[PDB]
Amino acid sequence: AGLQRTLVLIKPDAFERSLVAEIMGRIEKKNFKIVSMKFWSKAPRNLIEQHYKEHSEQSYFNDNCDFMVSGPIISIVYEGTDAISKIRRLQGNILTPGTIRGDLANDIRENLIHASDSEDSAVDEISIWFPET
Amino acid sequence: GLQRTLVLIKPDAFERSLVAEIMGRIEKKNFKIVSMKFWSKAPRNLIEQHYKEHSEQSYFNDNCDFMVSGPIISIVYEGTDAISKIRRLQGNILTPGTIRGDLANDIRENLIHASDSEDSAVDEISIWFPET
Amino acid sequence: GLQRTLVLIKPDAFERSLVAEIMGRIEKKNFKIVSMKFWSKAPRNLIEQHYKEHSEQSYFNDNCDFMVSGPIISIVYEGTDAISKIRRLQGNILTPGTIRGDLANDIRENLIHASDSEDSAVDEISIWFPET
Amino acid sequence: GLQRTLVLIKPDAFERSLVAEIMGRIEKKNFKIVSMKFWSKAPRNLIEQHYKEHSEQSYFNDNCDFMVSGPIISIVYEGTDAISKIRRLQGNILTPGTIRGDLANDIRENLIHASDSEDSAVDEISIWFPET
Amino acid sequence: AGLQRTLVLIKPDAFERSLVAEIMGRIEKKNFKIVSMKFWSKAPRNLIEQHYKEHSEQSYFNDNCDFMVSGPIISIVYEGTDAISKIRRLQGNILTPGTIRGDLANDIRENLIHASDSEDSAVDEISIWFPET
Amino acid sequence: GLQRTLVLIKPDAFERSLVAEIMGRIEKKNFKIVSMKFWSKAPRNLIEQHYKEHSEQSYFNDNCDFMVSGPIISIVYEGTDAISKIRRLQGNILTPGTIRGDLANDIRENLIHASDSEDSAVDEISIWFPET
Ligand SMILES: O=c1ccn([C@H]2C[C@H](O)[C@@H](COP(=O)(O)OP(=O)(O)O)O2)c(=O)[nH]1
Ligand SMILES: O=c1ccn([C@H]2C[C@H](O)[C@@H](COP(=O)(O)OP(=O)(O)O)O2)c(=O)[nH]1
Ligand SMILES: O=c1ccn([C@H]2C[C@H](O)[C@@H](COP(=O)(O)OP(=O)(O)O)O2)c(=O)[nH]1
Ligand SMILES: O=c1ccn([C@H]2C[C@H](O)[C@@H](COP(=O)(O)OP(=O)(O)O)O2)c(=O)[nH]1
Ligand SMILES: O=c1ccn([C@H]2C[C@H](O)[C@@H](COP(=O)(O)OP(=O)(O)O)O2)c(=O)[nH]1
Ligand SMILES: O=c1ccn([C@H]2C[C@H](O)[C@@H](COP(=O)(O)OP(=O)(O)O)O2)c(=O)[nH]1
Ligand SMILES: [Mg+2]
Ligand SMILES: [Mg+2]
Ligand SMILES: [Mg+2]
Ligand SMILES: [Mg+2]
Ligand SMILES: [Mg+2]
Ligand SMILES: [Mg+2]
Repeated sequence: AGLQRTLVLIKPDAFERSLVAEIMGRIEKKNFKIVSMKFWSKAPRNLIEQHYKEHSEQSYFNDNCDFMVSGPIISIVYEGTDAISKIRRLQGNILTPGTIRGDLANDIRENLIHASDSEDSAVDEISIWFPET
Repeated sequence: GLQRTLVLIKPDAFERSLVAEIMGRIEKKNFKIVSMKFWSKAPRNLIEQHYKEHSEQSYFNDNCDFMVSGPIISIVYEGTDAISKIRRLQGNILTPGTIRGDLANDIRENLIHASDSEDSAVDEISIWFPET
Repeated sequence: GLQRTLVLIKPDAFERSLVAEIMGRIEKKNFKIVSMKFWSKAPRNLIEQHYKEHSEQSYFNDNCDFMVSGPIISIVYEGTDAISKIRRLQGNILTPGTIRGDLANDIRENLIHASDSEDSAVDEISIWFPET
Repeated sequence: GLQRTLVLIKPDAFERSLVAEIMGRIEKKNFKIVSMKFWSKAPRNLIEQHYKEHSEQSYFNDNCDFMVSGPIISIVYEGTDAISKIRRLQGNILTPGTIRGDLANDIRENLIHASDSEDSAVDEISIWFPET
Repeated sequence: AGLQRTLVLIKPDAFERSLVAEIMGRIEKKNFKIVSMKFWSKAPRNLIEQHYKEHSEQSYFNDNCDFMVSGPIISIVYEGTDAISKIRRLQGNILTPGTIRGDLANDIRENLIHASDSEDSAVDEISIWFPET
Repeated sequence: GLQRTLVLIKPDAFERSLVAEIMGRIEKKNFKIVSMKFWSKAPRNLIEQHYKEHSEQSYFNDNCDFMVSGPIISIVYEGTDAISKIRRLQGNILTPGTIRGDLANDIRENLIHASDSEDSAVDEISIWFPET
């Protein structure tokens, strides 16, 4: 059908601020289903760097990796109609109220959640976190 | 400008237990219930009249089938700028913050209907609440 | 044991915009709506029949007055052990966790009524939904 | 980096019991309370100062009367980009997802005030918390 | 009528955990109204010790005062029918789900909220926090 | 002081979309996740081990079939007095305020499992997370 899969990361600030269920709940409410899920008490920097490889040239690259390994993260593969972009809109940004980041986050770095932004990004990110493909 | 508008709560809302969730969003925006009917299964005729403008579209029959595949609630809501405001509340499955934006992800199963103009509002209210 | 029970949503619920809140608590416990009527103002007779057992109590008339001071919704709910479970959901204004426990604080204005026995449930359903 | 901004919770929030709902939205966005005062009734000259840029408008007097019709809370919030972020949270009655977009439907009774610039922020904070 | 007033403290853990609105919301929802309210970025130990004077002989007395001045608190005077005990039940305890402490707290000391437990306690506590009687 | 306890989120939670709702209640009580696994379908021998004390009961096989009818999540939670506090959170279908009391109404489809003793806790954690 229009069925898709996408990769979401719940970031360490979410655990810090006790917002894990709140975030997963918003995705659950829009009728997306968990296909795979993995809890990392601390992610290997290796995985983080791969995941953010497209960002390796940026000023914020290392500070961001630092944060991403500063506490637990959950990686989830979601599935549903048009999953990649719909879950991207749910994530939104810190400027737009009504989205996850819009309602709950206020920082350029500590922003609670990652979602794949394209078909190619999803395929690649899912592979990084669930290599057992 | 105080108006009235017609809302339908669709069978997917009952299936997924989103009924009160949906009504609550409209209630919290301060719109009031003027009349309301619960249909365990809506008469197919009523659904056909309701969606008449669409009779030529390819989705007409499938949509009718779905609209009759479970209960629905028909509600007349009152309030300032009600037709326009409740339409925004309804929203669409793309933009978060709305009923459809937060809770739906289908082109057919989208939880709620709301009139979109003064004319369709008058018409739909007469279809579901002829007692006027 | 699958049962049906009668619920009234009282005028204070409309006044304080707690309608969907109340219905949502029953919906989330997995009870289903079997029938439902919205009354902009309930006929005083219906209210008198409904509260007959209380006709001799000092609060009878004041209570009737309140019950007619705004809209109410009459609902028939279905589900396993529905009469007993929805009574617990209704609760009382003392113990938190229930509808009254969380949302009410009056001996008269207490948001919701729920049948309390198999007999009163049958009776009340006939008062509000005679079509049987 | 850090900014501070002035928020007013308006009397319609108390009347409609939405005070915690509004404060909660700003809290969930990680803004912190620096100062706060509850006014069972705000002195009229504070209200008039606060809206002084509006002194020539037709709605001026009526809005002041409304603002003095019940309790208000004045809060200084602190956080990154506080002024603009809280402005967007307030939003407007046409924009679902925001405070006014979800809970308000009036030109005047719109639940919340938030400063809209650095200068207005600085000035408004000194009106409500002149002890600084 | 049956009208009463009672004193509530929102404790420093509430600000720490971002649960201030959540707590005040539960009281607001049961139809109690704020009569006076005061924000303390940090309360004078003097006030805390008075407030907990009946506890001056206990092992936990000083550790508790320590915590009560470890961050902001809000003191509120609420009003409504039977306010003292109804708001006491709302507060509940860490063992009873459905109450504030029952749903949200898990510690003998860091327990989010105080509510007066009698007519005499209320009168005295209100006097401590809003001396302007 | 600290304890750890085993929680199972049952297939009815996935079917009814209450997974976040349940995890949220335990999160709001300040319990932390130590370990967690999602099982699209749990191997039947894990389920049977997990319920082994129940092997002679009449409901044994049927309950196992239910537990394998959809996804489940196994979580190790850590916090002060975790075992007993999470047990009370789970509660039962007769007790409003708890997970089962608010959201469940069945003898078997009751949303959540939580360990009920130190020994059962230790044993159940080793069934679902034997890597320790
Ligand atoms: O100035 C920045 C920009 C981004 N990031 C982090 C947060 C962000 O989530 C991630 C990827 O950056 P992006 O693609 O700009 O944001 P998004 O995650 O919204 O795609 O890098 C920073 O730490 N600082
Ligand atoms: O391709 C489609 C388009 C629409 N519909 C249904 C869903 C929609 O709610 C109804 C009316 O369609 P619309 O007027 O395009 O949508 P709306 O209800 O958003 O005005 O028809 C379909 O089943 N398939
Ligand atoms: O002193 C009273 C007692 C009761 N009632 C009203 C509220 C109540 O909902 C209704 C029926 O009374 P009940 O059977 O004692 O309460 P419940 O509805 O909890 O069974 O009468 C009063 O107005 N005053
Ligand atoms: O026609 C109007 C316009 C505004 N106001 C009130 C409500 C508003 O909150 C306040 C200030 O007006 P504004 O700056 O236009 O609105 P905002 O508060 O969104 O900046 O004056 C009215 O009563 N009538
Ligand atoms: O062992 C204890 C007991 C109490 N307290 C603190 C928390 C409590 O809120 C306050 C007053 O004690 P209480 O009267 O036993 O509890 P409550 O506040 O529930 O009345 O003292 C502790 O720090 N440790
Ligand atoms: O008659 C029964 C009793 C129990 N069970 C299932 C549901 C229950 O969660 C599990 C274990 O039973 P229990 O220990 O009595 O319930 P709990 O999980 O509350 O300890 O077995 C049934 O299917 N039928
Ligand atoms: Mg990106
Ligand atoms: Mg249309
Ligand atoms: Mg009775
Ligand atoms: Mg302005
Ligand atoms: Mg005490
Ligand atoms: Mg057991």
